[PDB]
Amino acid sequence: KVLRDNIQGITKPAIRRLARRGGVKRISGLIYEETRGVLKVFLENVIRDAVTYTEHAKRKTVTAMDVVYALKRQGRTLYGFGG
Amino acid sequence: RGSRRQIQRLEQLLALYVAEIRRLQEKELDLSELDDPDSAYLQEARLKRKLIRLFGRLCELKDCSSLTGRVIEQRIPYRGTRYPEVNRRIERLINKPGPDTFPDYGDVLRAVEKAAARHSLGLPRQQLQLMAQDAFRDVGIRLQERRHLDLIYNFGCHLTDDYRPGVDPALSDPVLARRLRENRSLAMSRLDEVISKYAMLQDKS
Amino acid sequence: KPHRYRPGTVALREIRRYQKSTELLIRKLPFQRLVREIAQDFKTDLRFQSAAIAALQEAAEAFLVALFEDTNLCTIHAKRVTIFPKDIQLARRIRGER
Repeated sequence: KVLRDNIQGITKPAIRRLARRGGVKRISGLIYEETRGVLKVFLENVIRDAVTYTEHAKRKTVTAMDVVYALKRQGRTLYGFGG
Repeated sequence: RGSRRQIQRLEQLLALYVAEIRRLQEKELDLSELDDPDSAYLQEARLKRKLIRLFGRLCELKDCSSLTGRVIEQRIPYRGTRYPEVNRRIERLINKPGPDTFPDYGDVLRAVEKAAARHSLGLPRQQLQLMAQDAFRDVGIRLQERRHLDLIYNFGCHLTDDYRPGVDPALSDPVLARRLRENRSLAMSRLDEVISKYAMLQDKS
Repeated sequence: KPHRYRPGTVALREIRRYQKSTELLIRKLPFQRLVREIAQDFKTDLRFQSAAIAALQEAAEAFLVALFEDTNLCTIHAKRVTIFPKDIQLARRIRGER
C-alpha cells in the first residue's frame, strides 16, 4: 500500500530543515511534495515577472535587477527592500 | 594582538576573494551552465565559504568575536508576564544565536512551566497555558520581524545596491505595467492552486 | 559587549551577505537545476546572472520558511502534533498572503 515517490531534486533533509527553521519540528509525508510544489510555483511567478522585465529591456539575460523588480511584486517576502 | 604583516596579507587575500566573487556574480549562465556542477554559481558559493573561513581566522588573529553585525544578533527583550522568572526564561528561549532560533508553542509552554516549577510560583495549569499562548504570540511577532529585517538589509549584492523602487521601469510604461498586473493575477491563482492541491490530497488520502 | 573585527579591505555589509549565503538550506546544484527546469519552459535562449540565481534562492527560502512560521504560530496544542497540508493552508488563510 504505502509507496515512495522518486525525486531528482530537493531532498527530504533540506525540507525538514526549512520547516524546523520555521519552528515546525515535525512534518507529514505530503509536506515534502507540497514544499517542492510551492517552491516551483513561487519561482515561476518571480521568473515570469523577471523575464517580462528582461524582454522590456530587450535583453536575453535575466539580471539580478530584473529579479529584484519581480520580487518586489510578489508580496511580503521582499517588502520594504531598498526603501 | 596579532602579527601586523600577517593581518595585512590575509586582508589582501580577503579582498582578492571579494573581487573574484564579484566577477562570478556577473557571469551570465545559459541553460546548459545551469545543469553544471562546476557552474559559476557553485564556484561563487564555494568561494563565499572559503572567504567566511578566512574571515573567521582573521577574527582569531585579532581576538575579536565572530559577529558580523547581523540584525538577528540583536537581542529581543521580553517583559510580557507578571513573573520576571518566566520573562527571563522566555528572553533566553528567543535569543539563542543562529538562523534556526524559532520556538514552537510547546517550547514556550515548556519554558513557562519550567520557570514556574523551578521557582515554585504555584501557578495552575490553565494560567500556565494562557501565559504561554500570550508569550508565544508576542515572541512570534518579534522573531518574524527580526528575520524580515535581517533579510532586507542583507539582500543581493553590488549589482542591486543601487536599487530604489521609484526607478521601476513599470512606473513609466503602461504596457509593461499592464502585463505585470496580468502576471500578478496569474501568480496569485497559481499559489492558491498549489496550496489547495496538497490540502485536497491530504483529504483524499 | 563583544569586540568587533572590521577588515580594512572589505566592508562588513558584504561579509554579512556572504555569511547568509552559507546559511542557505537547499543544496545549490538542485536549486540551479530547478531554475533551469522552469526557465526552459519560457525561452530556450534565456540566461541568468549568477547573482540573479542567488537572489532567487535567498528570497525563495525566506518565502518557504515564512509559510512554516505562519503555520507554527497558528498551531496551539498541549501535545505536539505533526504538521500537515491542511495546517499550512489554514494558517495561510489566517495570517498569510491574499
